[PDB]
Amino acid sequence: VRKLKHHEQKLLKKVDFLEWKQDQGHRDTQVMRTYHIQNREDYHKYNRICGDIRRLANKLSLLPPTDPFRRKHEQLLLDKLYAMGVLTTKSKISDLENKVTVSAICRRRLPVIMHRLKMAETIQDAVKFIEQGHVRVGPNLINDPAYLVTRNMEDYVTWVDNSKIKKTLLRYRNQIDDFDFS
Amino acid sequence: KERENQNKFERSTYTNNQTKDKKLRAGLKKIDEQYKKAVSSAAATDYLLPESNGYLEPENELEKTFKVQQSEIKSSVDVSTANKALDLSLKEFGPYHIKYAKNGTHLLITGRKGHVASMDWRKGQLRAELFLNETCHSATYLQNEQYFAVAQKKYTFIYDHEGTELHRLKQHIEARHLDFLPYHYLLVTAGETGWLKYHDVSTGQLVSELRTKAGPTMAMAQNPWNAVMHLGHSNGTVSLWSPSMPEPLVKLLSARGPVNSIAIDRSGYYMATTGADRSMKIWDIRNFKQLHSVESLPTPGTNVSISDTGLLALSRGPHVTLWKDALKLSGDSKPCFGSMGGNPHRNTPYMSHLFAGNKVENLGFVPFEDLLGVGHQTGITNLIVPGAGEANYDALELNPFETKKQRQEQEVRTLLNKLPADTITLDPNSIGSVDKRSSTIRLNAKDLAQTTMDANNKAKTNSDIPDVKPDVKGKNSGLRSFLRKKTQNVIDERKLRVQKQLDKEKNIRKRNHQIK
Amino acid sequence: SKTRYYLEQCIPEMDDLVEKGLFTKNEVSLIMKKRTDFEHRLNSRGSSINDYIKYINYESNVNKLRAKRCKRILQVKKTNSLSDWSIQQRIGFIYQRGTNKFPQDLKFWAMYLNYMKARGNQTSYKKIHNIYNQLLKLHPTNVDIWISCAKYEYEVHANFKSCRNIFQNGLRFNPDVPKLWYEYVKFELNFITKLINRRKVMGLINALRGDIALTIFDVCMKTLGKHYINKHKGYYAISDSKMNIELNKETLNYLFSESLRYIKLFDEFLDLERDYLINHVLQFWKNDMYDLSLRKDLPELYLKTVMIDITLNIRYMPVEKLDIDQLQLSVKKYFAYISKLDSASVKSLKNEYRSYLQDNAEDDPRYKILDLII
Amino acid sequence: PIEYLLFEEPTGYAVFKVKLQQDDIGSRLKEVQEQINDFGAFTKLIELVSFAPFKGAAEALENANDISEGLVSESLKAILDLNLPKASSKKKNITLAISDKNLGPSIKEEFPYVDCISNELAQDLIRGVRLHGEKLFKGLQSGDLERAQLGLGHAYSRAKVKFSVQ
Amino acid sequence: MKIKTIKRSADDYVPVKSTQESQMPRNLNPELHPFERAREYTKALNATKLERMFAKPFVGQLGYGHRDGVYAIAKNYGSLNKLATGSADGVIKYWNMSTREEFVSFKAHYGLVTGLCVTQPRFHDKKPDLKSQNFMLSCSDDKTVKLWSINVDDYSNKNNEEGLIRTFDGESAFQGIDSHRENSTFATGGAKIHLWDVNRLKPVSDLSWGADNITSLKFNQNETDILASTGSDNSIVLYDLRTNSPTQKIVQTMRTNAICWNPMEAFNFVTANEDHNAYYYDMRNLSRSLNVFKDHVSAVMDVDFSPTGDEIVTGSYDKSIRIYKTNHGHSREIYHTKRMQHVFQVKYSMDSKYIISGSDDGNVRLWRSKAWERSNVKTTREKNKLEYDEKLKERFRHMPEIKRISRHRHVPQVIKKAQEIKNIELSSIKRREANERRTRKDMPYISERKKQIVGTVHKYE
RNA sequence: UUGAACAGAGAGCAUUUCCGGCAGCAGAGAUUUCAGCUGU
Repeated sequence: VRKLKHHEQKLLKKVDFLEWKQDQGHRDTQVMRTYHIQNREDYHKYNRICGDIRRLANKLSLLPPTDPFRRKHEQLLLDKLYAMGVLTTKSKISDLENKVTVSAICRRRLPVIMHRLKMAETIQDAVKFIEQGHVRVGPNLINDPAYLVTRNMEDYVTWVDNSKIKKTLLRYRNQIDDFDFS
Repeated sequence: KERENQNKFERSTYTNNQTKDKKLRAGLKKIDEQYKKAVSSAAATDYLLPESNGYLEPENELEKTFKVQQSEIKSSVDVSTANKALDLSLKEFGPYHIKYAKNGTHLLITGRKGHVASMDWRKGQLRAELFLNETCHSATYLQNEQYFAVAQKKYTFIYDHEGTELHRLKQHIEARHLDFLPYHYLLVTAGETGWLKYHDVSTGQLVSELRTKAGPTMAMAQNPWNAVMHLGHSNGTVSLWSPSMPEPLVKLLSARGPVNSIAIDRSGYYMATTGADRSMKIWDIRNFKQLHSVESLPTPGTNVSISDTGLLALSRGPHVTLWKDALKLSGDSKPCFGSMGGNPHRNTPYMSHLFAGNKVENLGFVPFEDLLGVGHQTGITNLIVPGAGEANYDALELNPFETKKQRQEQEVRTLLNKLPADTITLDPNSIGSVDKRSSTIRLNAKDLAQTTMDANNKAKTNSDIPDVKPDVKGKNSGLRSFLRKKTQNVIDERKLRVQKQLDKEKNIRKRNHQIK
Repeated sequence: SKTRYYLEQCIPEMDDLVEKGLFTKNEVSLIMKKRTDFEHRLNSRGSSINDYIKYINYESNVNKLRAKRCKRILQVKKTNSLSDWSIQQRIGFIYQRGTNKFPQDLKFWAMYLNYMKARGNQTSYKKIHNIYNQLLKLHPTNVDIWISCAKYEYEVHANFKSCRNIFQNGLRFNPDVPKLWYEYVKFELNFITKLINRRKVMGLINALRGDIALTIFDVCMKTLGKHYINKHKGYYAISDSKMNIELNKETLNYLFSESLRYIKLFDEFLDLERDYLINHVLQFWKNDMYDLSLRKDLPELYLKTVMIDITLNIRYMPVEKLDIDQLQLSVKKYFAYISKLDSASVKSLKNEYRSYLQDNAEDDPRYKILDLII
Repeated sequence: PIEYLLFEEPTGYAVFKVKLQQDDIGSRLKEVQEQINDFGAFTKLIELVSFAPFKGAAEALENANDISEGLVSESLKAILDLNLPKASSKKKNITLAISDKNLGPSIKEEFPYVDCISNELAQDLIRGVRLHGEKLFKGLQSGDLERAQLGLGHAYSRAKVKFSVQ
Repeated sequence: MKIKTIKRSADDYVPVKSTQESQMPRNLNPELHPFERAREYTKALNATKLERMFAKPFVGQLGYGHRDGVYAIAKNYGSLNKLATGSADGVIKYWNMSTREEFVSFKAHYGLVTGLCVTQPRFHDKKPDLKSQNFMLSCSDDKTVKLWSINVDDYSNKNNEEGLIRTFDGESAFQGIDSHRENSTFATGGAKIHLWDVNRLKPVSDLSWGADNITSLKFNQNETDILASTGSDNSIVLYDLRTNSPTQKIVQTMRTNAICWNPMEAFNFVTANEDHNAYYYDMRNLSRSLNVFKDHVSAVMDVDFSPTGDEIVTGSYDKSIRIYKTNHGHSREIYHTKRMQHVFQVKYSMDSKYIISGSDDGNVRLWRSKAWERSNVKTTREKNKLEYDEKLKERFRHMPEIKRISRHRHVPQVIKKAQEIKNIELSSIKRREANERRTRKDMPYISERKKQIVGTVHKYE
């Protein structure tokens, strides 16, 4: 912590007060900084599900390469994860080990969907807006940031009517019709 | 040269249950002269000791000492100590587990709800106030005020000086008790799982996982002398543990029911354990005798603590009660609650206090000052306990006035002389010695030749066989115990000549019986 | 740390001082915490000779309290154990440490010398010699240390050989201040006066002259003149002959004023041949000084030396029998001066008349003297 | 053995006493070469025993010319005769470390019991006391040494060139 | 009720003025300082590890070496840094070891210069100028002993006819030379050992036991009139110069390459011989060595004592040198280099801190006797730390974890393989002699310290 | 290599030669300390 001299750094090399090997390079912290994750245990709650997908993918690739059970369940899991939005392509089954990843499950969260739909300028702005209760999917208002938005369910991410944000974008283009409140 | 206080500075040694070498004789004579000179000159430092310990003394027979009030102490003592006797009223988060740094400079409080605050309690400087909204249980500093470990809902977390999270420990699954071993740099962890985990803070490496095998760990304390961990279980059993042996070093049967709290003296000699059977028990640690058994407390003692000058602070809910000279051998030092008719041979409380609103969570003496910090349901309260602190610290072990540069260099130096976790034994003086195998006389290779000679001639002299003796009640004759302890189906030449010498013994016993 | 070493060097004397039942443990802990304060201030950074001085004053005060408590408790004046010299030895070592650290304040060096001399029979004069040797080594140019060294070894020990060696070594180092010259001629006159008085005393019970003082007087004039002509006109001799003769005149004025002070404090040694010992300085000043003190300027100095040579027998009391013997010598002196001088003639006449009138029934013989010097 | 050290400087003469010898064989090594830069270890080698200051700039210029052309002046004779012990002239002379190999013969011409050393050990001892300067002297001189250096350099140069102000 | 608490007061613990250091109160209670064995065990382990990383013993080679391998070296016992070395091609050189550069070189002879030493030549007509001239003399196999003077810049007292002031002459070759430490005398071994003085051009006395030649020579350092010599009949002969005669000889198994006398004990010497070990002998009893220094793997070429008399240095024909504590009998240290071949000469400098080795590729190299030890002057904090660490390594010396670290060196491949086959050979002969002793009746237990003397004239009673 | 007288150093080593005991008395310096004779 004091920038050890040469004899000290030679004499105690494995000493590190910040980065440990159980930390795994602080990647929970790293991807929760990237996608602005509030609570500490969401990374590991997603890591359990990525481990489920990859455990099944291992145990399913250990079946013989031609039997219809392996082919049906590999294709069925691939279709389910593409439809949910974690996987970005349902083509190859090496996605079920390589491209299945806590960052993919985190890119499917509601503020990241928002920021990619240009509905907020950054992920922290999207977090603030859906905490303030501006965003509804479908009819019903969504209030928490961790909400996972599937591919067919991202067509209905809008703002609530009577939103001040909806009002100011309509009045920026002065398409505001005050009959329907915005 | 005489030095009335030498036996504090003396050092025990090995005994057998003189020499002809001239050079070795004079070397041992120089060694004994140097040991005597070193003990005498080290014991003459008590002149150089700057301060004197505190006290309070009754000066009357109507003036008992347990009925002296904290406001009366704060009026009778100086303004600096009266300002050290702090009181934080933190009502909304839960009962506050208290913890002090090993020099008394920093305080670390944890609410049960989420509120963990590390602070310089004697200035007005807090340096971490973090609200971790899951139920925290305990915390401790590591080697400094610069890092602290908190035991949260499940995982133990480690935070830096300003409160940023450094580590989430994926092991240490449900801690309720954390304690740091400062000479070994080990964070020790126990809790609702029946497991005890030693984690090296410097390297970052989980040193030991030990099955307690006795359910959740109800209490936990560290021997400051030899760094073994006394855990108290729901059996009424204390067990002394080291990170080398996967079994407890010792298991003591302290109480009935569970064991609510354990405290160890800093000399490593006495241990006070409170059980849930309303029983405080003072234990000898070195010889494992039970010194005192104060049974039928009015309500179960939820905490015990032992100061640096040997006070005993027991806490039974609202009440805190301190006894002076209770950790002694004689039966006149058994801690009583009243003196039946004014008996001078009854250890009445040295002082007591009642936290009338609440139930205290834990106790901890402030290290080098005369205070007892008790953390309770509505925050923190320091109590001015006058006999309760080492007045003369050593400033190169741990210094209450240490600066930033001194903290930096002392951190690097103690990190450099970190003791390995394998050197933790029940006695600290057992890592210079020889094995308790490997014969106590050193061997001069003439007797090695003699040993290989009788190993060659174990046959036809039967030196590895019990000797023939007829008069030894031949149902327990040694040779038949050999024959019975051996497996009864294989046949080797050793057991053949034991059978031969056994028939010889039976025939000699037969003829001795016949002539008798 | 070395404060730890010094503090635990202090413990056997208080072992002994608790065993001899004069101090108690609670008061000796108080003197140890005060001494801890002082030792830490001594051998830490930012140290001061006032820290040394206050430590010496504290140790002398606890020594005086120890002596008072010994006389009141044990009713002896020393316990002849460790605790009656250890504290004076401590004071001497604090002085030695201070003079090794700050060897620049002569106040502290002289406090060391004063305490070491006043320690009495218990100290050693070779121990005073050692600190005189190292002090004179560090300050060879400071001249009062040479005077004090020689004064200690003559006015206390009466060691004439070593005192002569000290004065000759000091005059080797700084042969430029006249104060060391005057104290050397003072020492030589004191030594020859003690020599002839022990001769007179051995006569009254039962060759070697002031020519030593005259020879050191001669080299005093020569080397003081040389060092003033080298001190002024400092860097080079870039000065024309007007400035060279102005300089040489001024060095004659300087040197002759010092010899005027020499005779002025030379007259009071009246137990040797004071007439001869003043007349030899008169004849040493009478000769030529290479820039015409008589035949040119410093004629006022020539008149001063003529007045001195006139009154050199008339240095007498109002009992003027010597005047009635040899006032014709003063008359011939005034005649020989007024045979050449022009305004110094009237000046010397009026001055000798005023001097004889100021210095000299009894007014009727003084009326004869007034008629003589009228 | 390099027992004493003579440092000449514009304020006067200094005699130092060598406490600890530096290494002879390891004299080119890195630690021995930078212990004369560290002051905390140079004060383990050198201790000041005497400093005779000059009488002024006139005696300073006289002694600067005498030191320049390699002669023992009278102030040198005084300070060396005060400080150096009366050793023998035939067996174990006292050893003085100078910086001038043609000032050495003038020192043995006056004190035959003194052998003079100016080789690389005496040279780096001398440049150690030159590198530290005012710190070794413990406060005992009048006048800043660089101010006396400016005055003495200008005086020496004008003397050597015969600078006339007419 | 009287009452008193801890009044810390802050004037005694944090200082008033900022320029001065903080007070460090001590309290020597073992309660305050708990792990007193483990803490200094770890300090002794960190001291052994710090020594094994600070061990940088090679100082430097001096000059450019010679052309044909250094076979003779002599220090002068009065100056610290001066060293004379001679090679196989007859060139000798005088060295300043401070600057690592030669004062002078000399084409001294035509053959090998087989010996050289240094002198203070007591002429009784001239006076030796030892403050500006150094003197080295040197014998070769071309039947000549030559005496040379060297211009030396060590004092600056003076301001000159340097080389070859005289030429002693023998009829047969010479093989060793050593000078008496007084009285103008030296001795040369060769076909026969002669005594000489620097005035006469012929030997004063021939002091030879028999008609068997002499390979080496050393004079004693105190009791300076006792000589010792090694003859090629595996013989070690002592001579006395009061009686002007030989004194006693012993015959060993193999040939003694060198001797050096103990400079602090005056009757002990160490021989360095061709079975690969050194023998520490007492002059008053040559029937047993009083030590054997065993760790070399080829023939030991040269030995020398520390001037403290406490350790020896020992260079051998396996291209490595070894330093031995005098009371142990195994090597404290081994120095090797891929560039160093066949170290034929080793001296121990008069500082007792450096070790000069002359190899046979040409080079003369300086080493530190203590590898981890630096030669700066030390403040008292680092000096106290260093001697605390020395005492701590001393009292934990035999713990297995620090013994395996302090015992460790990197030895070359050839010496390591010779060492392990030497181990299995010695273990095999101990097995076979244990069997033979189990059977046979009267097998005497001969000591290791006697196992190498085949005989001794003037038997001991 | 020894001897002699001389000049010294404070840098070593003994031992019972005296003192660090008491007064009477004069002397010394700034009321405390300092300096010698007649006996205990």
